[PDB]
Amino acid sequence: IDPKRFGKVAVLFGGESAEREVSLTSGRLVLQGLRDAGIDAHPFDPAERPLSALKDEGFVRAFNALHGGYGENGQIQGALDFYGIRYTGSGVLGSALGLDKFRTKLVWQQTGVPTPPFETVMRGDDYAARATDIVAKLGLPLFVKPASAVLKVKTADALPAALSEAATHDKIVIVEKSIEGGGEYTACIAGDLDLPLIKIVPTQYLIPCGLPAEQETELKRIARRAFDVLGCTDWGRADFMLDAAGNAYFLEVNTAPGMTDHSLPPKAARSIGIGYSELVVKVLSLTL
Amino acid sequence: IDPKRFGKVAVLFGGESAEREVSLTSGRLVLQGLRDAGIDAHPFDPAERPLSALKDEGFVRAFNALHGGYGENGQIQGALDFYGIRYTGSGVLGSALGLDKFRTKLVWQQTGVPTPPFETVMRGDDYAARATDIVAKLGLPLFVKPASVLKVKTADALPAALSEAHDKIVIVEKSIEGGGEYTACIAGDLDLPLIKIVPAGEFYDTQYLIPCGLPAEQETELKRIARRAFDVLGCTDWGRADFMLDAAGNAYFLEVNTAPGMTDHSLPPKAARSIGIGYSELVVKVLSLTL
Repeated sequence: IDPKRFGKVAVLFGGESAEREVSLTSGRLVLQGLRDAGIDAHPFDPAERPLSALKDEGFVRAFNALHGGYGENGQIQGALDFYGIRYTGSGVLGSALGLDKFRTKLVWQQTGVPTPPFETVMRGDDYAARATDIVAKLGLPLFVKPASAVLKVKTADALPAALSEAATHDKIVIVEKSIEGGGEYTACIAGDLDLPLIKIVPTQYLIPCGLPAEQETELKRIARRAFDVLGCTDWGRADFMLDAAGNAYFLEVNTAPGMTDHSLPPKAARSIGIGYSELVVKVLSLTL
Repeated sequence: IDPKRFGKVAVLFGGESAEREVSLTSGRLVLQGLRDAGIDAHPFDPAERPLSALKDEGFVRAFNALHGGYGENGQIQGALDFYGIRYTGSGVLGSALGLDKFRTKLVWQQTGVPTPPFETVMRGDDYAARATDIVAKLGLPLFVKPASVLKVKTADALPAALSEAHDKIVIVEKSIEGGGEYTACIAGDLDLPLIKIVPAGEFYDTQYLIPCGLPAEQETELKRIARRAFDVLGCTDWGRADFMLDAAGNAYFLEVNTAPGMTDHSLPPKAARSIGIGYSELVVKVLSLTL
């Protein structure tokens, strides 16, 4: 509680990625929220300030409010570790593995975390021949996702152009069975806060998620397992589908979620009476 | 080819790990080998120079001759990516996963790369009961190995072996008996031969033998599978994959190394020399993959 325990804090935000503008907003609010708590927090945009200034100006820890690019892929995590600066959320492995959808799914398959069945296609494959085999094996519809803009494919005839197009963006393309007839949900994770699931509606976000309490409790538990087996910690989201029968299938994790005053973790927290400042203090307190 | 194409090159070496002295040796030889090729290469010890100096003094790429610690685990790779400096070997995912035994083996199991069966101990649990059930499930001997090394030959000695420990997660791996231990060095498309690793007590200290002693057809197939074992973890371009054979010649991969030694007694220069590729050529080949 004593804000002095946090010492001098950098709020990392902005950056060089396509999500710079969202990160500017996140970081401004995180900054406000930490200062509201009396914490000695300062803005630090690594696209503008030398990263060596963190150590040189006596910064001891950072709230990472970057999104995309080096803020989320293990790169700035590795650099912060190298410089001795503590930081929020996941470390190098968890950040890098969380962004690799292919290897995230292999680890889930080996650890009992359910995930939709999928095939891979390599750049330079006979995409038409692969498409035929994959429809025979998985059925339709399918999502075609780069391994590290997702396309939904509803007919067999549309699949080869989708593979070819995805292969332009990644040497490896994931072709994943779509889970139909249920719903889409996300579990926000912030320490051991009991944040409610959020249902994602075909763009709109719904709390309560519409599920019975016992099912919600189990799904939050499995979602935390899905996150922790990839080496992620403390802060993020796990996205998943249910089918019509209520079986869960995990899609991906997010290790750098938004902190705009309407992004999902603040919404989930506000719904249980935890305000924005309290949420950011809680997340930062995990670095103590 | 044209040395000017590499621009200004840092050789990262030294560092702060327990293997600093081997890195010092490797880095001194790599530096000389790049210079002998006419490349504009300079020493850069990150334990002594600020990493900001790379970008500030106009370095465009680095040969990573660090071993262990931040040179191998993705930390310095992330920092270099952050600074826009190209570097040899694996990037952040491959480097961090190649040091994580638990997830390395899960990925190998899900992708058909053979690896010894294993159990995890959460410490955590009753080490006495886990030890009993692991011996039942796996057999003996076992290795107790960090998840993120002790060879145990009786069931009695395991609970204590577990007690000692990463921590929270312990790997208990079946030992592969009656064959040999081997390594496959990887350097771009060089067809580097396998090397047999022979413990000092079995050589009538540790000895490295080329040729590895296996028939050509088998060696060809093992080089291919070893490259796949390295590549499925996200590692690229430069490193080793280590494996055992049992008595019948079945292979089991044990681990990868993404920052291998470059002394005159290290494995990649020996594998390369045996196919007529000298040291200077090997370092230029590795660096060329950064173009």
